[PDB]
Amino acid sequence: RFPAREFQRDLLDWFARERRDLPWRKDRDPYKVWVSEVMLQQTRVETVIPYFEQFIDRFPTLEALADADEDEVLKAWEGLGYYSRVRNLHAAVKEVKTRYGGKVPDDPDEFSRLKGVGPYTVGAVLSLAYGVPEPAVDGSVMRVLSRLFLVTDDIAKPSTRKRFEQIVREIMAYENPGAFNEALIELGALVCTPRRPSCLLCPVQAYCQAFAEGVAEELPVKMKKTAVKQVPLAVAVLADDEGRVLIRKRDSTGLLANLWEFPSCETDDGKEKLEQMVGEQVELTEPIVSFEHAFSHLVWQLTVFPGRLVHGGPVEEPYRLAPEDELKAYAFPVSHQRVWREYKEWAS
DNA sequence: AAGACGTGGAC
DNA sequence: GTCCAGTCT
Ligand code: SF4
Ligand code: NA
Repeated sequence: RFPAREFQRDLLDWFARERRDLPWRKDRDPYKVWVSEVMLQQTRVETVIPYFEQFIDRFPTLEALADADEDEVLKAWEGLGYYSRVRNLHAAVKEVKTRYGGKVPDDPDEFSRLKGVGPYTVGAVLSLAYGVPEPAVDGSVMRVLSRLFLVTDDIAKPSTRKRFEQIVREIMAYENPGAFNEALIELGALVCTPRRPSCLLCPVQAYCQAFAEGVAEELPVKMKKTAVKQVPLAVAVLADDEGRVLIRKRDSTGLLANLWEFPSCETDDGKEKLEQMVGEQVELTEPIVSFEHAFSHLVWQLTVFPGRLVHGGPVEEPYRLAPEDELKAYAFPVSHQRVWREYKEWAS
């Protein structure tokens, strides 16, 4: 019982007028669409634009990305967040090069088989680049649809998303699915804002149940996030006579996977506990700073300890000896990028 | 299902 | 402080 064409025409017409000239919107190349869509996951547009430009300059084609070293891609993603995204993407393009020859699959099931690609990305990439009419329901669309159709379901349950996707199937403009999908996302970004929605400027105010009932400001429905754990972290900054610095690569599974870091222990006696780990030859000074750094699911409480490094053997993996002049090359998390900043300030 | 998984911007 | 900008497991 939806005036689908009336809603479609107003939304699609409004999108052509208000469409932002974003970098990934210069064309409909799947690789560039695929890169932008992954980057945009849980990340604001304004944050992504520069990463996308540097990334695409370093990796202009799917084959360039697949052919690149794992550490080269991680550096390009340095500071963007959720780094498993890029590791999954780097693997996914490698599969596309070998399995599909470098042509991004146009089949939803085939593309959804690739790593890091879920329901939104299949809809987004395939609807825009190839025209496949698969729904592209992100958090923004779920808010838009929860207001257009007054849905109280918790948008957290995967099932609630499934309903919205089925809604998109029926209201979609199968005529131009790609333009229909990105119109919802652009509407969610520009008009149906998370707070203080501008429903008077909305091209689809008439077709919106929530605005009629006056409760758009009270949607979407979502459970309050669980409180995060607090994790004390002791961090060692170690220098030898020649100014080289001890850094180590984190394991490829779990938190900040394959990122380089200054050696640390989750000391829940920091200086002693740091000094025990290293033995498996150096001594530490008193702390110089303590600062916090937030994750989605926990908070690090860091404390930086300067120290001197005496070489009694080869610096074996995962550790590596890095001159100060070479640290700029490795990819560090923002947390340990701040460890270094505070360390050099203290040196001054 | 719900926790793991980064970082930054706007309230 | 809160909320927001998906996929794997
Ligand atoms: S009328 Fe208001 S609630 Fe409805 S889609 Fe537009 S901005 Fe969102
Ligand atoms: Na997948």
